[PDB]
Amino acid sequence: SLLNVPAGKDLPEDIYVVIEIPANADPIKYEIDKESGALFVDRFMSTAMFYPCNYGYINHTLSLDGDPVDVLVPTPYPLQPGSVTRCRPVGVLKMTDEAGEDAKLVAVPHSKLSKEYDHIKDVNDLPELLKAQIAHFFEHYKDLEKGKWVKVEGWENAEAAKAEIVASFERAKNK
Amino acid sequence: SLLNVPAGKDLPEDIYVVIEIPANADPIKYEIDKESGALFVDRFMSTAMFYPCNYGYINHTLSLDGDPVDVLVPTPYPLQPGSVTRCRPVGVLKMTDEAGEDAKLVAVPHSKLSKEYDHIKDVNDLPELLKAQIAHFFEHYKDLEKGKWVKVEGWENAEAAKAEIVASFERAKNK
Amino acid sequence: SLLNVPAGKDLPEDIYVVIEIPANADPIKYEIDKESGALFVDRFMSTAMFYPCNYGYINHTLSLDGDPVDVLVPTPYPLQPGSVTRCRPVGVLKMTDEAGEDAKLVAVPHSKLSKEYDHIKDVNDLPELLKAQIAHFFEHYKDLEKGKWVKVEGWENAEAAKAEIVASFERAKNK
Amino acid sequence: SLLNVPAGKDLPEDIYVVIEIPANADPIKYEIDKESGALFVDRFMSTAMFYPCNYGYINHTLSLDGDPVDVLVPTPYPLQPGSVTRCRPVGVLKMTDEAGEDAKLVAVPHSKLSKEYDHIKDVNDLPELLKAQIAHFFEHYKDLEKGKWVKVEGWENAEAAKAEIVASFERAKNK
Amino acid sequence: SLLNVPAGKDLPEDIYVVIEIPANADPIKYEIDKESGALFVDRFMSTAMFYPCNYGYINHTLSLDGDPVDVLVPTPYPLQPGSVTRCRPVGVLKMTDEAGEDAKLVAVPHSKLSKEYDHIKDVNDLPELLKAQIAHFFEHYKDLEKGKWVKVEGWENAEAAKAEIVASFERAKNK
Amino acid sequence: SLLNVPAGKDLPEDIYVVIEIPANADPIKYEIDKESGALFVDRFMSTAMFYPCNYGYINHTLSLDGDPVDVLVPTPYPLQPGSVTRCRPVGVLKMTDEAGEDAKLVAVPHSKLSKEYDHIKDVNDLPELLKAQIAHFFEHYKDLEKGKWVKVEGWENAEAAKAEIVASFERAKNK
Ligand SMILES: [Cl-]
Ligand SMILES: [Cl-]
Ligand SMILES: [Cl-]
Ligand SMILES: [Cl-]
Ligand SMILES: [Cl-]
Ligand SMILES: [Cl-]
Ligand SMILES: [Cl-]
Ligand SMILES: [Cl-]
Ligand SMILES: [Cl-]
Ligand SMILES: [Cl-]
Ligand SMILES: [Cl-]
Ligand SMILES: [Cl-]
Ligand SMILES: [Cl-]
Ligand SMILES: [Cl-]
Ligand SMILES: [Cl-]
Ligand SMILES: [Cl-]
Ligand SMILES: [Cl-]
Ligand SMILES: [Cl-]
Ligand SMILES: [Mn+2]
Ligand SMILES: [Mn+2]
Ligand SMILES: [Mn+2]
Ligand SMILES: [Mn+2]
Ligand SMILES: [Mn+2]
Ligand SMILES: [Mn+2]
Ligand SMILES: [Mn+2]
Ligand SMILES: [Mn+2]
Ligand SMILES: [Mn+2]
Ligand SMILES: [Mn+2]
Ligand SMILES: [Mn+2]
Ligand SMILES: [Mn+2]
Ligand SMILES: [Mn+2]
Ligand SMILES: [Mn+2]
Ligand SMILES: [Mn+2]
Ligand SMILES: [Mn+2]
Ligand SMILES: [Mn+2]
Ligand SMILES: [Mn+2]
Ligand SMILES: [Mn+2]
Ligand SMILES: [Mn+2]
Ligand SMILES: [Mn+2]
Ligand SMILES: [Mn+2]
Ligand SMILES: [Mn+2]
Ligand SMILES: [Mn+2]
Ligand code: NA
Ligand code: NA
Ligand code: NA
Ligand code: NA
Ligand code: NA
Ligand code: NA
Repeated sequence: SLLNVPAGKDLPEDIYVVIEIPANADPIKYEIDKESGALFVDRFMSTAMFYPCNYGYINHTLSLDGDPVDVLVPTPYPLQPGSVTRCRPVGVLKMTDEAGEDAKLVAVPHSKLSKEYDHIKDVNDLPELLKAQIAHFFEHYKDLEKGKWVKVEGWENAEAAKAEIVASFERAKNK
Repeated sequence: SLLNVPAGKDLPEDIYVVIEIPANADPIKYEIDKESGALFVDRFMSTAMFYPCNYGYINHTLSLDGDPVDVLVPTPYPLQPGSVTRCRPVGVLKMTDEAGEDAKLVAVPHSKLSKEYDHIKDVNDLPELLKAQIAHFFEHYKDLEKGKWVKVEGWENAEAAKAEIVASFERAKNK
Repeated sequence: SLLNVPAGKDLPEDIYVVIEIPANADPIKYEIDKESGALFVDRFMSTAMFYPCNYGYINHTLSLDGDPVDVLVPTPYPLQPGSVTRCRPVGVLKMTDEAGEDAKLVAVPHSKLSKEYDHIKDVNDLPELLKAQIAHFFEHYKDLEKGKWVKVEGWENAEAAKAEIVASFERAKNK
Repeated sequence: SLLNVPAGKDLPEDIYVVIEIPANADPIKYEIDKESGALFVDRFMSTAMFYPCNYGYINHTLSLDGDPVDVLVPTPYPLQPGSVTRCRPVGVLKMTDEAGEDAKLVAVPHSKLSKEYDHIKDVNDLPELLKAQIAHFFEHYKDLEKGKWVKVEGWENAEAAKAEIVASFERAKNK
Repeated sequence: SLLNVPAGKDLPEDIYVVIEIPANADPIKYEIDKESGALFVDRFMSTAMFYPCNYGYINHTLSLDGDPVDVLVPTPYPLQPGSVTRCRPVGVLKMTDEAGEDAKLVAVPHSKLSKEYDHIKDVNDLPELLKAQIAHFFEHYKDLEKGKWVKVEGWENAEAAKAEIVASFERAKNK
Repeated sequence: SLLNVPAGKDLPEDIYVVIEIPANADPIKYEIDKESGALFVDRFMSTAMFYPCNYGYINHTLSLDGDPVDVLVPTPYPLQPGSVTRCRPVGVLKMTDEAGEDAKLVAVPHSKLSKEYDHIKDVNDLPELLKAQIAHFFEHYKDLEKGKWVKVEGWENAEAAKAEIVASFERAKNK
């Protein structure tokens, strides 16, 4: 089941990301059900916005928001909901939402899957446009959902991303 | 597995629907395999028709046709095969097919997923065009499949839909 | 050529809308070139947003922004860029952008194309969600384009939409 | 303009077909406007059906229904509305609709475009399933449009198709 | 789980194929993880090529390359990754890749799913174009992947395909 | 008509490209008809390959192959066939095909359309993967078309691209 996928081959530099939402998709927010391992519809988003990258999480981790830590994965073609991709973290958008601290990691496909992103070493190697679009998305996608909100602190480097991943792994390991 | 999804949070008004076929999709009829929980191809449909809504079933239920009761879910964007959506029943198209009584429930996304369908309270709130298109689809989609057929009795209200769901739940609970 | 399409059969209640951008499309802003009648790329939009309806204009009209008046057309399936649809106005979102007063009409498919929208008589018949999504789109889609901006005054009724169309027709007829 | 495309290189065996509707598309019926050469929306179809092949017409021809003769073109990938494909006729579905005699030609891509259909010499070389699906589509697609209807006479061979094309060409040449 | 799907109802003539990659899809190579049963991204392909048919494997089998035997399934519409289709083998493209002998079976949808391919009895009934396209794909898709390669021996008949399936089944049954 | 689009605002650094084939599209080769300005199907490609970028030409130019000079335009979303995009040349793949010298320019969206490609100044700024994929595509896409072929000389810089554009413009201006 997706429930049994490892957090990673070599945490925090070598991770697996379970994809819930494809890049450039309709505005349906899917979540994996920790009960059944099935993809559930969480929300039909009300704003005319789309996730700028594939979106998902690292299994066996937990954010302050109560769910596994979230990850954005850019790829040359959108991924399948429910699929898993081997990734390498390069940056993180620190932010909080109405359910807890809720960082958004950016992890690129592992060089074993492609050489395309090998040149993305750290957060400043990400295109400025993409980072701007990501931040803008989290700032506004819940603009029409009463009671939900976001506050974006800011972009941090790979070292912070990795620390995030270790902290998230531990918090699941005992909580 | 999809095999373990509940029939619902609060049967019959608060249900979960396992989706097998997306709205406005190619004419491939998928079914979930009660054995493995996998999506199997049941038929390549021969008519140039498409399911007018997302189509699937309520788990842990059974129709006279031998499979879980069937549900049509309108949504603003097509759902993923294999996904589960929380829904509220609003009407039912009574019909029989060559394998048994085979009602088609209509259930809308739960208000917790969206406010869009909250105004659809009962069967007369559904667009006339949509109901006509649904009935017309079940009447004709098997027109080129020898030995398969449909007889559409007619549209009934939410109260009947709900009764349908309770009867289907029981029939599975002991059969 | 698209250059020769009429403003309408019976202005302002019976209009033709030239579509430039389909509903639920990638974020490419196309414009028709008054020179050649060809569809030109105007902008690759930088925000992760999509036009909530098909978007285009009424030919032989002119807004204060210097181009034909703009129209949003909801339809059950996205339209082809470059196509023309017969429509009936039902409301208008008054707004200004950096290039002039820049109202966004909402016009539904003419009953001769479908009976689906015949029940949408005036602006309050439009779904609240859709109106909210439209306004939210115009407010934020240029958020990452320096020097471009929007100020949304508000939604007005069909009578205002129609007046808008007459004023736009005249301004082209002599300017 | 599309208005200026020839009927064909070598009528009736070597024709050009202007495509209005792609294969396996949403149920939007586009027509080219003889006025402007633009693609206009004619109808939002009400049944959950799709054209089984690309659909369009031969320019400079006229059917009894008042418009150019209609053609179905199977291809390995759907064509663009507005595009033109060189084709060879292989059969025809004789039928009448509420506006006049309204034969539906079947023409395959010319061998100069592909060798794929060279083996389709005449109507019996077309897959039985495809012919059945076509006939079934014309019989039922207008089932929910009051006042519109179809009566399918039957499938005839290439020789008849060709005769159809010659008669249609003449009727335009003087009417 | 997909892990539990049978090799087939009646090996080798009546098989089940687990689909990993749809026909005419983006160039993402998915593989099912024998650990978790999840679809993993194996590679982002570097060449501008696509699998000419749906692609997957027969469960409970093993090729010399170390994974279940591979199968190409033509269908009228692309299948869902993760789905299972009942198929009948009709031919096989013998080939070796850098990881072992790596035959590519061609199996058509079972007549119980459709009558469309019933006329494809053996390898010579497959379209020449399709066979050429398949061979050409395996010959070149790894052209930009250093260290990976293919050598195509050639097309063989259904009898060979079936033998392949039996040998693959045995090799898994004890290895 | 597309026939009337200019070669460019400021040749050779500021050009317009008429798009014939979208990025990541089905393998249908469209060409614009210099007669009618319509998009014609030139070929159904036989290999399982796709153009790695949007593909088209510069109007009012002519290559030795007898048609306007060809251009590849990378963009974040595929363009519409028939559309025109303002571009800036950055490199060129010199190559010959069976109809004459047949260079393939690479031009990126003009900074007025987006800031995304402003950092692509010259050919070495293009991703190595993309250049490899382009060359590989032209080398192999005609592999199954008897009598057609390609010989790729190699990648040259923006200065060469520009020279190419000037030479192509002149050759049309008097031939
Ligand atoms: Cl783990
Ligand atoms: Cl969030
Ligand atoms: Cl930012
Ligand atoms: Cl239950
Ligand atoms: Cl049924
Ligand atoms: Cl009805
Ligand atoms: Cl007018
Ligand atoms: Cl605007
Ligand atoms: Cl509003
Ligand atoms: Cl002619
Ligand atoms: Cl008709
Ligand atoms: Cl028939
Ligand atoms: Cl087995
Ligand atoms: Cl392989
Ligand atoms: Cl071959
Ligand atoms: Cl010029
Ligand atoms: Cl070429
Ligand atoms: Cl190269
Ligand atoms: Mn959540
Ligand atoms: Mn999450
Ligand atoms: Mn959150
Ligand atoms: Mn979260
Ligand atoms: Mn069934
Ligand atoms: Mn069912
Ligand atoms: Mn049934
Ligand atoms: Mn049933
Ligand atoms: Mn503008
Ligand atoms: Mn406009
Ligand atoms: Mn504006
Ligand atoms: Mn405007
Ligand atoms: Mn008509
Ligand atoms: Mn017609
Ligand atoms: Mn007709
Ligand atoms: Mn007709
Ligand atoms: Mn492998
Ligand atoms: Mn395999
Ligand atoms: Mn292999
Ligand atoms: Mn293999
Ligand atoms: Mn050419
Ligand atoms: Mn060209
Ligand atoms: Mn060429
Ligand atoms: Mn050329
Ligand atoms: Na909110
Ligand atoms: Na039947
Ligand atoms: Na701005
Ligand atoms: Na009718
Ligand atoms: Na290689
Ligand atoms: Na060749």
